[PDB]
Amino acid sequence: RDYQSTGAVLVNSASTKVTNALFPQGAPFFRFVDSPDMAAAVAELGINGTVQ
Amino acid sequence: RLTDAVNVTLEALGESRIVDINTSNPSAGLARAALDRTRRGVLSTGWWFNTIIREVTPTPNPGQIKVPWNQLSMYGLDGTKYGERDGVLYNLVDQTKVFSDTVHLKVVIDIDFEDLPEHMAMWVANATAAQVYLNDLGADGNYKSLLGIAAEYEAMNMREHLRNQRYSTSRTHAARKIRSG
Repeated sequence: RDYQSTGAVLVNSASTKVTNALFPQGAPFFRFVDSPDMAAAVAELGINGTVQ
Repeated sequence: RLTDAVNVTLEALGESRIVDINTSNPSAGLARAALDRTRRGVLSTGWWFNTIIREVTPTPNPGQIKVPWNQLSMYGLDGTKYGERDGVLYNLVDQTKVFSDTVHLKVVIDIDFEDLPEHMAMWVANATAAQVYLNDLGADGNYKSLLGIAAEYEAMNMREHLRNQRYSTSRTHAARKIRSG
């Protein structure tokens, strides 16, 4: 182990922050765009309700 | 080399130096006696050339432990005071000459004047010359200059001793280094 432990804390904090930013909790990380092709394909999925 | 130091002492007195070994009319014997006394006194303290008796287990029948003949000072590695009596190990605090267990002791030996490092030899020679000059010709500026030269040679000897024994910080920092790994 190196003579200083600052780098470990910095890397741990950066990892936590980056992972939280990339994968937010309670919010999906990707959005389907509104396209007729997606609208035609989402219907044949067994999910009730409107297209949105 | 011994004749060289005797000639150093003779030069300090202003007399003509000799070549033949210990076959001179003038009182150069005082130089030899002072040289021997100064060498023993200086080597009495532990230097980088001193031996160690790691373990000497005594035979139960005699009970006594032999020590080197040319020893000058002895220090027990453990917490025991040691000394010489009739050429064998002696217990100062117990006033006894017999031992039943092993002894780990550090012993300082004496070195002949032709078998010691150059700096220490020069220091001994200059100290002997200064002492002889103080005894014979008085205490003048020459004595002070000789004392300064001896001090310089002693400093060089200390430099050599510190070079041979690397006295870095490796006693409590070992724990920190072990913790780091």
